[PDB]
Amino acid sequence: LLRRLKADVEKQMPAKYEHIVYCKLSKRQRFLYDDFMSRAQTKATLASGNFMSIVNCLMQLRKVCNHPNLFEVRPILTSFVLEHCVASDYKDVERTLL
Amino acid sequence: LKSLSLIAAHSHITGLGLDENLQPRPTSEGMVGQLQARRAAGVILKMVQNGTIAG
Amino acid sequence: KLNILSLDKFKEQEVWKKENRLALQKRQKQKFQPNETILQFLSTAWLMTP
Amino acid sequence: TRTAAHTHIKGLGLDESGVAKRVEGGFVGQIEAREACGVIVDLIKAKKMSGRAILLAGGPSTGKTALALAISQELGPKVPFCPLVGSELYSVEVKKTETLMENFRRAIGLRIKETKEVYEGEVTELTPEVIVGLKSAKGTKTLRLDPTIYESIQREKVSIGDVIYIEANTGAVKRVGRSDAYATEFDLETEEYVPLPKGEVHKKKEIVQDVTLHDLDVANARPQGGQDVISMMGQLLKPKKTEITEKLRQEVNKVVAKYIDQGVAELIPGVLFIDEVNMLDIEIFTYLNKALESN
Amino acid sequence: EGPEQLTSRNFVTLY
Amino acid sequence: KALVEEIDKKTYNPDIYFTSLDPQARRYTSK
Amino acid sequence: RTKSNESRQHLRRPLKRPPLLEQIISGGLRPKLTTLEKSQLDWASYVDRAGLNDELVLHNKDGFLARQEFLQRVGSAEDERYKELRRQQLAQQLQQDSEAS
Amino acid sequence: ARKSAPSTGGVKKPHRYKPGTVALREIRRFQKSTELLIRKLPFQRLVREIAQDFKTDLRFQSSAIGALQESVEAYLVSLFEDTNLAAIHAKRVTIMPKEIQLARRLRGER
Amino acid sequence: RKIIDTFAVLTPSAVSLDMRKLALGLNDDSSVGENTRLKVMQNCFEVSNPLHQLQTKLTIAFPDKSLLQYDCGKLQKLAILLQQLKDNGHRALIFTQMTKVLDVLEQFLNYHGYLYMRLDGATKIEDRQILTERFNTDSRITVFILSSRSGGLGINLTGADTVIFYDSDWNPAMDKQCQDRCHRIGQTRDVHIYRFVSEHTIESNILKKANQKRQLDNVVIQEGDF
Amino acid sequence: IEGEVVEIQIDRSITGGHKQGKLTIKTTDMETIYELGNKMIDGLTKEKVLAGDVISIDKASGKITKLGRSFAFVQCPEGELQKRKTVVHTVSLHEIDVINSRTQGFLALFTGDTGEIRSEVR
Amino acid sequence: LLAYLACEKENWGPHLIVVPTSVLLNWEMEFKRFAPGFKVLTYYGSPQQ
Ligand SMILES: Nc1ncnc2c1ncn2[C@@H]1O[C@H](COP(=O)(O)OP(=O)(O)O)[C@@H](O)[C@H]1O
Ligand SMILES: [Mg+2]
Repeated sequence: LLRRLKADVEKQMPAKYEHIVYCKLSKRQRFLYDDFMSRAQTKATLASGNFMSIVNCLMQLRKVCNHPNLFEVRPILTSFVLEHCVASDYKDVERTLL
Repeated sequence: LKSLSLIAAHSHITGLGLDENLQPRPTSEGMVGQLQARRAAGVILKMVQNGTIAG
Repeated sequence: KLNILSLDKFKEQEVWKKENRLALQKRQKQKFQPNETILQFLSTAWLMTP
Repeated sequence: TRTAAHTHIKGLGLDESGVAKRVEGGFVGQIEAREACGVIVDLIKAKKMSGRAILLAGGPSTGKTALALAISQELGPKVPFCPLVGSELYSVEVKKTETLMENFRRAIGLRIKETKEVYEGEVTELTPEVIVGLKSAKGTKTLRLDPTIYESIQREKVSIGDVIYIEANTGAVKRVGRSDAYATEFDLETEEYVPLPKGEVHKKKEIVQDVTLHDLDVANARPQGGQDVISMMGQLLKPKKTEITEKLRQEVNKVVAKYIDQGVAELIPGVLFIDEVNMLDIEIFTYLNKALESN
Repeated sequence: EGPEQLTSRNFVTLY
Repeated sequence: KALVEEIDKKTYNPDIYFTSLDPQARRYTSK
Repeated sequence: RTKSNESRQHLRRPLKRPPLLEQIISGGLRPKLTTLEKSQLDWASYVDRAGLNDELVLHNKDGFLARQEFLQRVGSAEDERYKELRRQQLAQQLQQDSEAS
Repeated sequence: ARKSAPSTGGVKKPHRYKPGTVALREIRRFQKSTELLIRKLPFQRLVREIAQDFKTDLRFQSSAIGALQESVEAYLVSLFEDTNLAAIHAKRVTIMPKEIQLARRLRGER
Repeated sequence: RKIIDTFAVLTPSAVSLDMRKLALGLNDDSSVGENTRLKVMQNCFEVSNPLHQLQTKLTIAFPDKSLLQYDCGKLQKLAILLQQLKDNGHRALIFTQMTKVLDVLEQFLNYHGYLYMRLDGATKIEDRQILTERFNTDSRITVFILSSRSGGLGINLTGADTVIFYDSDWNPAMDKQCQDRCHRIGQTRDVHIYRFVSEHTIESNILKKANQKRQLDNVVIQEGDF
Repeated sequence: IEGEVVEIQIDRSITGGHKQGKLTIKTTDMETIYELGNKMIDGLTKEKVLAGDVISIDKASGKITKLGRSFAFVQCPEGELQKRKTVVHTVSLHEIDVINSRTQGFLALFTGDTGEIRSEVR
Repeated sequence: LLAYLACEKENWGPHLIVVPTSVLLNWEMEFKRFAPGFKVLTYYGSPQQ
């Protein structure tokens, strides 16, 4: 083996400064995180048929990093588009009557 | 700015004329009489100023 | 020598990319031409006192 | 953090075995009332019977409205709910019984799904009949469209090089702005340039939105969402609320029955709550007998 | 310096 | 008719639409 | 002093006295430090200490999973409709195989 | 040259080859081929996607799918020869459905 | 105008087409006259209707833009830190272990108008090195998002000043190697390391478990100038 | 944007297809030259501005507001041209309630000919 | 080391380097900047090139 580390040469090098960023959750984030966890944390490995868990933390990771802007985004809301119409089968009778 | 004004039956009164410790002075800002009623009115004013109590 | 020439050509290609991106940012897409060969009005507001 | 006589009631606090404890869910006492209320909770959760009537009676300061709020909260938001006071029935635009029926039809919910088709992209050309040309981040398509939304686009002061958003199902037209590709044309332009959208001009999505029967009835009778001149010009002519014919309700019932039979929707029964019913008129009271004994 | 009634040139374009 | 029609920037013949639907070989309507 | 004990747990529904988690972590120490419960019990403690609990159960009644399962229901329904169309079409093929041959 | 490259690019040059000679060389190279040609995994995908209609849980074996691939691959080639001979019998060096239907009605489809 | 833009939010829950046009009695099968129907809107289209904006704001509900920023506390913290670094004057690197978040960062930085940079396996080989060198020179570009798979391997980056860890799954040495891409021989300034780990979630337990193999390599690695 | 306007140029075509405008805007500490397009051009023309009358303009609103003549009477305005502020607005719950009720419901703030607002709006 | 083998000894030989895909060009330009005498060959475009 040929082992050499950074401390072997100490001429001049950048100083590394370790820092930790603590970011709180969001209310919608909290809601969906709990919604996923409370089902996957004690029903997956104890009940139901979702035995496998190698990726059961993968959706938790997706939840944490994504912040449900990828699982489901808010759409452009629009009303129902029902098209049958009441007068679909009523023009014939009135036309015959007239 | 101020609006057009004419002397009315209640134009002489400007504020409850109370104290910081919710104490009624005999005369304060066009106001006199009914000490404990004014104390209750100031209590209600503190209620609305709080904003966390409704109905 | 050939490798030094190749290094020079690589560097000049990189500076060509730089000049092309700066020229693209500075070129704009102006297609207004609000002059025409027709009567046109002008108004000037300023100060003149000599 | 506003608090008003409630919001300390977080539910009936009933056990899964149907035995209520002493202090739980912000509730104390009234064990028999809570047990009966939970029984009614499971009754409505069964979603098999209809037109059932329960009255709870007791002196003041006995949490009757608190109990109603408790059962409403325990049911959850999936089930429709609409609190009511007896005096709200009396109106001047429509007869009282019709308002009662209107609130009846707002107390049952319908969960429906449909596919939303949209077309978004850059404005390229406007050829009159009307054909339009759309440019996306990578795609590009030409669309022929009804002259109504063409006139709407004209009213929407859409310029060249702009980016627009179209809902195909409803003909909804909205301009996002203008592409940043042609952005710094003016030093102080008022229009807010926006980036080009990413993806195909044609897009399909799915929704799971929910509606009540009263909403369907009023939508069928009264269209109040138009965009072209004819639409809102017509809909502003009769602002007053009118009566609703029963045949309209039968037609709506037929269409929702067809929808659920096909298998893209399901029916959700709900709860109607009237507080202080003592003041209701005799006519409404005898109308309730006919209204309840229905399907 | 604000003299005269705000002289405003009325120009024509182009020749 | 259904809203929003897709045009491929070709053909663009609003009045003409057919292939032959003849089963007649010859030209019955014209020469 | 030696023991194995597999470490220990806490469980929800605090009908019991204060959790007494100090002795619990003293004994087990969680060599069971695996995420599958380390991310459960801590989150339960945090939600209990925050009190933001009722809104969870008022939101999960119709949440992501319920809507997803409903979409699965409608997918099953339309797949059954496609099955119905397939059987009708194949039955028509069998009928035409003898009504015109 | 798209970007940094071995000096100057574009060495591909316009070198289009007219058909016929290319067609002849590719058929000559294809004739000597003796192994499987179509992808086997899509084949097993489709054959399993068209087996559950009779019944599910049928299961399969590598020998099976291999034998079906051999049967389908070694049968349509003779059909191709017959279609080509029927095609060049007439003044149509290209293939059209006429001669393939001819081959079907001379090889005894029923 | 401003209040009606900022307040008209509600939309109908249901609407039936073919009744909006039928209300005024004009359809493809109607009792109105031939030219009367067209003259109706020919006289009415020229109207300077001042309610079209109200109708549009009563028809389509755009779900805002800042809500995407609000939903992600990591996004808010990253925006604050990026603004602070811009005020100081610096360059930043962001490392992500998932490809499904790079688009979110791209659109967020486009919304903030920051000069971002991306590196992923979807890109080719030739472009990667030249774009990396172009990032190394100049100072206009201040944001670089890099995937974990293509970012762990050694690359020359000395112009960078800060590395931000969006997440860390299992890094016995992966994290140290990734943070060393900015920390090169030619870096005259120091090295800044920031870890974006939220609390009360899986990430805390994952980081706690990952802090187990560090002492292992500490015990193993003891060679050098003995 | 507020400052002492110095020069105004408008280039509009008669029986043409386009217009143009150039402005010189100067404060006590700096000056910059800008060119207008369409909206601010008509806003400037409709609200008569000369070399002596001073102005405020918003980018998103596009509205042109008079800020009083410096001459032809106040000293030259100071500070940077750009000014970012916040403006507050108070709206009583009933007015949001009515504004979303109907496409013509805004007029009910003045005429008041509304009522029986559907419970599905509250 | 390669320069030492080239100069101190008479053997050069065809050597092999196996590096991640994103380091091929880095190695190439390192060879160009230092010890450019060696004749370097790359490997892109497996089907034809
Ligand atoms: N078990 C209980 N827990 C909490 N609050 C209660 C309980 N019982 C009654 N109350 C309170 O008593 C009040 C009376 O409720 P309500 O039914 O609205 O009036 P009344 O009982 O006079 O009809 C409510 O505001 C409620 O907060
Ligand atoms: Mg009560």
